[PDB]
Amino acid sequence: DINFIKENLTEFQHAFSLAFSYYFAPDHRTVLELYAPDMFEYMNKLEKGGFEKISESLKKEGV
Amino acid sequence: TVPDRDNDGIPDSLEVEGYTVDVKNKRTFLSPWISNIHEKKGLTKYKSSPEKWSTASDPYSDFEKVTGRIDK
Ligand SMILES: [Ca+2]
Ligand SMILES: [Ca+2]
Repeated sequence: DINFIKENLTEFQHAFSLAFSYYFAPDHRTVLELYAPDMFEYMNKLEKGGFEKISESLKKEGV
Repeated sequence: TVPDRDNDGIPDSLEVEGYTVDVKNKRTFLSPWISNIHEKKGLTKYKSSPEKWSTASDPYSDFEKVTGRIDK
């Protein structure tokens, strides 16, 4: 809920950054595919076009 | 791709820095050493040389010796 999401957002931040480093260090990406097969799918959707959409939604506000 | 000098099937950074072999459903997967997952299951941590096909110079590669694909 709001209380957990507002007190410890650094832990979700740590989870996303750790999943990012496991996805893009090329020696061990398949670690993420094996031990967390939906975090791998989340990052794979985010890499195949989600990053472009977040960049567009920021650059529209940038002008 | 990922480099593999000695052509044994393990990448170079895994051979230099650490790796292990886990079996998840009925399929074995060669993964680098994660000290949270692999230390609770009692797995072994291997290191070998990235440029010898067989680090002990015997006729069995490092990949066969760690994955069981060897003369029994
Ligand atoms: Ca190798
Ligand atoms: Ca080797």
